[PDB]
Amino acid sequence: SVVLGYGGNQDMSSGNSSVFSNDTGATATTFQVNILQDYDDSAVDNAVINKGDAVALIVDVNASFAGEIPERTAISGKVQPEFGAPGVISFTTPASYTTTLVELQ
Amino acid sequence: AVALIVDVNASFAGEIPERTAISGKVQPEFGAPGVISFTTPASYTTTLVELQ
Amino acid sequence: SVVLGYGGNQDMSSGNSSVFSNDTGATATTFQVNILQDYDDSAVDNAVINKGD
Amino acid sequence: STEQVASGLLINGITGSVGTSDVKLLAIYLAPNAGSSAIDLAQTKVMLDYNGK
Repeated sequence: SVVLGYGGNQDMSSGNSSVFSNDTGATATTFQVNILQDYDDSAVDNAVINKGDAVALIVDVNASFAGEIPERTAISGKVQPEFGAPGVISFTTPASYTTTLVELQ
Repeated sequence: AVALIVDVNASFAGEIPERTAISGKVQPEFGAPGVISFTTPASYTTTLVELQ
Repeated sequence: SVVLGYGGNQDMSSGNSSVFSNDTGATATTFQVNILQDYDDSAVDNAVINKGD
Repeated sequence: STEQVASGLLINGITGSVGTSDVKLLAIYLAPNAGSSAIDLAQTKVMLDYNGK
């Protein structure tokens, strides 16, 4: 059972491409934050999401679980905010890996 | 009725050969997205090919 | 009534001949698998058949 | 909350251009669903997934 926290690295990639190719080297105990949409630039500094943003999270698995994640598994998890209601995770893995970028949910 | 044009050669740095399968989404601000699937044909014949 | 299972021997005979003359000596409780056509080599290892093999 | 369940976006046809060796331009047609209030094209973003990209 693994608890994470915020990591001191982010990006302002609103216009660029290749999500898996920029600033992914500050992992192994934290997650990383990317911004996809922000009109009134309220999330560029100090991480405040207003009504209508879009933010992606990147987590590394190999350097945080000390191993891998094989197929035919079932994993739950929660993303508890400070005071709201959590979103629940379920990504029961497919039985075959084909391409270099697989969908999970 | 609005059409969109995207260039592939100067955004993927390469090409898009046949017998592939690509997904994607066109998320609006607050609505529900439309899903893309354009699994390519096995032969290119004309200078303007249909995909979906 | 006979139930079989997968056997630990296969072949990549895509181009060769004489189906009844290569690697037929690991039988008697299992079956054996030969590959005749695979474009995107998704069945060469770990036995996954995609659309068209 | 009624505006979120009401609105939508409907894809109705995708064409592509070719002419050197391979496809390099995509054209996507588009039309709003018939309950949407006001779709604003200044803030709609397209994701694509191919070749580990």
